[PDB]
Amino acid sequence: GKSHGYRSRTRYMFQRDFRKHGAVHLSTYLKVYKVGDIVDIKANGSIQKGMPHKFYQGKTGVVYNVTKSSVGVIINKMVGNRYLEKRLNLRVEHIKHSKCRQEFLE
Amino acid sequence: GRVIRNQRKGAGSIFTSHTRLRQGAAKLRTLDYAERHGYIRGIVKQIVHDS
Amino acid sequence: NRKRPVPKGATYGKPTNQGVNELKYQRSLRATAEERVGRRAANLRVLNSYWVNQDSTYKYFEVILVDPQHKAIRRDARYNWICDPVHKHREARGLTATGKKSRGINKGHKFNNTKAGRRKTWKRQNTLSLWRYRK
Amino acid sequence: VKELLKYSNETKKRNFLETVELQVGLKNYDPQRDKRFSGSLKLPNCPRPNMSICIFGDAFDVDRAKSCGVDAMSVDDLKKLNKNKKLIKKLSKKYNAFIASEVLIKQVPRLLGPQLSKAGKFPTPVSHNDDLYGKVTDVRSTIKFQLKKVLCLAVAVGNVEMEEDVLVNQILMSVNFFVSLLKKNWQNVGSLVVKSSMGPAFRL
Amino acid sequence: VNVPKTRKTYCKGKTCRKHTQHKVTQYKAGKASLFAQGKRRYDRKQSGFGGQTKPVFHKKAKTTKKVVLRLECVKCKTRAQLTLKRCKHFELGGEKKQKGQALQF
RNA sequence: CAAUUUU
RNA sequence: GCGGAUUUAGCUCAGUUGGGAGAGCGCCAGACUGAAGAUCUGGAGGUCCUGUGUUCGAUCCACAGAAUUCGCACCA
RNA sequence: GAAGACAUUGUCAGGUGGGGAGUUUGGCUGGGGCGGCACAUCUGUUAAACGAUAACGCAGAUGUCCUAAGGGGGGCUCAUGGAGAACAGAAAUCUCCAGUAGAACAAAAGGGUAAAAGCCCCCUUGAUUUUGAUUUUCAGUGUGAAUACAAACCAUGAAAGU
RNA sequence: UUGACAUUGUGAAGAGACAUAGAGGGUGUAGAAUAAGUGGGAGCUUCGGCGCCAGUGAAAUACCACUACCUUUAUAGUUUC
RNA sequence: GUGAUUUCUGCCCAGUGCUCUGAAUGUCAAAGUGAAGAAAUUCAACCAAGCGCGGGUAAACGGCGGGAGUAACUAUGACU
Ligand SMILES: [Zn+2]
Repeated sequence: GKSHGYRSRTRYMFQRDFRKHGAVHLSTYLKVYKVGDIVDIKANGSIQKGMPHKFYQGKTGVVYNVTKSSVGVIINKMVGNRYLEKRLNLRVEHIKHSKCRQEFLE
Repeated sequence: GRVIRNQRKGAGSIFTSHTRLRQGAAKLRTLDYAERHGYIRGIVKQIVHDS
Repeated sequence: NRKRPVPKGATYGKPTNQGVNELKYQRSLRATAEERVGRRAANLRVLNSYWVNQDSTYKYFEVILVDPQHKAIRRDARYNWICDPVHKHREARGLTATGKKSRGINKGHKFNNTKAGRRKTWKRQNTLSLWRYRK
Repeated sequence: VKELLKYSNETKKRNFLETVELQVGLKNYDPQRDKRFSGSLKLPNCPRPNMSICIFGDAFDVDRAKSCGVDAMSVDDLKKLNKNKKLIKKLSKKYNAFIASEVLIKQVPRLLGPQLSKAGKFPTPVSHNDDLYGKVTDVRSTIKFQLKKVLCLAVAVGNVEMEEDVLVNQILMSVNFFVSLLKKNWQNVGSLVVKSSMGPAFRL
Repeated sequence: VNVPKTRKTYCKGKTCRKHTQHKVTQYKAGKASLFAQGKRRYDRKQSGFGGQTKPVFHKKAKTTKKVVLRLECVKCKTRAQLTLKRCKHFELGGEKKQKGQALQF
């Protein structure tokens, strides 16, 4: 048989990046996500409840709706010849704001 | 398969009994009145070989 | 019940027709008491027939039948369709009393596929008509 | 029906010869099996009383024993420890109360042979204490049934007339029906016979 | 797997529409079948010759079959279902397993 | 009715 | 799937109010004979497949389960 | 003469029936057959630092199990090592100190966890109901599986929440 | 091969079976008796015997109201071999 | 079925097949009887043959293996 599981061949991406153990730093729960903002994705193996997939790692997208601890984002993914605007759904810990639109903002 | 050789027998095809030298039916007289109320006197003529 | 001839019970076909001993012979048991009269009384004409008795294995019928060429029947106009040679052996092609129900002909919604003779109303609808000015 | 006027009009009057108290009993016919499914159960409603002569082994010591004095027979206390082991063997009705909800410690030694044990087959600590005074002296079957059927009570007093045995008979009719399935036979009660002590045999 | 009775949960209902008692049971198929359309469209094809029209089944592979427990309300007395997943041995009674005292090899 | 051995 | 059948100290018959775990065969001891043998008795073993009811109490009357076959069918 | 309403004859029903008929007898395969399942899945690696990827490559696993081993709340420190106390020893229970996880978390491997997600108590059934969206496999089909809601009903906690 | 039905008509005897009546008896203890029933009772009776408020046994003990289980039996009604 | 004569045809009936004038309900067709209901219909009992059970059967199909201990030194095992 062959490995095509939901988090196969991704041993090294969900380690919590050693000497950085413990729980989540509590600046991540005092920060706003309004619709139209631009964010990245970086998965943490602290909470096993709402990871992004193996693929959607280090990629940038706009948010489109929010709920009590949830942010849905838009990522372009390809199948051979086209792009498709995926519409994911994430727990808010795995998201940093993408620090790229300050040097265009400011 | 084929019909085995105790099935092709019972058709009268070639297995008919050879019937050239059989002199006649080896069987005796039926009941006349002269048989169950007395006697009638026979006389042997010859003894033969029924083949 | 009729069983088909089939030497030593062999069918030689797909197993739906493989069974032998309980076919039914779609014509009536009265209409085969009319052919073997009709094919020895060849000069007569049979008007109709009926039932009389049933023992263990026989089912007697008593066929009434008409002389067509008799001189009282060629005149005396109540029966001048029998001399008309369209009714020559009107039992063997099935147009007697059981020739008009075992052939299947009655009016109605439940006498449909045999309403005017099956083979005409088979080859009249799964033919396809093609006009000059095709529609 | 078992009487319109059939065989219970005249055979009740010339047996006024034994002046002893006459109540003709009753059984019926319902087959069952070696289980204990729906036999001598289903406490019925009989409005005519018994005017019984038995004893009541009461367990109630609140000063509403004023009410137990006029509605019952024998008023005891909770010193049941050593006497009542093999003493009562002829006991019809008992009624106890809410103080004895756990003081069944010394009645289960004696209630094994006469078999009116304080399990779910003889529930004497009854909550509501106003319906359980007048009717409840009347005989109606509350017992564990032996192997196939026990369905019993006395029909009526031979002295007391037939004023209500045409309508309470109609709720004498409804006993065994509405809990078991139709494994019960139909027309359980059939030909009715009357013999208290003096009556002859008659089959309807 | 050990399951209890009494299963206090959401009745479907129209009376309560609220969490009430449900004393569970477990059902088999009941009566199998008779005169139900896809059984007597099937006896039409069996009758006669040919034999064994529609496919009989020989390749069995499973061992456990999906124990399904049907609920039963006690106020409106309706009957809803739920399915537990596959298990080989299934009871419906006691032995609330206390913690690791009684080992005794 | 049935009974084996004693360098 | 579905209806019956049997599970007993190691093994086989036991065992039917329900009061009774017994016999035989396996280890150990006593007897018997002048002794060896064979033969006799005794020592002990048992959850009567289990659980619940049944009942004064059950192998015995049941229901459920575990195992062993007998049969009987067969639209995913 | 026999025999007699039994046989025979016909219809229907069961049993026997390779005598006879019709058919089928997989696939992947360093020829084919045998062996095996690489025929659905899952874990780490070969995989060439986004993703995708092969061989009868590598080392393993699955067709279960769970009234709690689920859910919540409260409360405790683990494996080991040093040191001690009658029987007590290489291994028994009680106590002190060190103790970043070297233990445990049903079941293979990998990730993850410390006033826990480990262990000990208390209470419970959200292991409900109505249909939708979304991610992985994808042709961006389905099934399997999972994430976040809304409308209701509730469990726990002091509530926030869960 | 086996059964059912026609084919197919007229008889006697035997034997069951089935219900309908009726019938007698019936285990470990005690109570007062070879104790298989019930809800109950305390008396009709030539007895004042048996009961009971008396013992004791799983049981209450004369009576079935209705049968549990029998055939062991008797007759006609249902048929069957 | 073996293949003149001579001389022999050992043991095994548990499997398979055949047979049997054995006994029970253990299963077992349609039809027929009975109960319910208003009926179509459901349920129950009787349930023939054959299976099953027990026996017979090898000039019927066939089969003929193992393991311990024991004989004066070993060895082997007449013996159980
Ligand atoms: Zn409800």
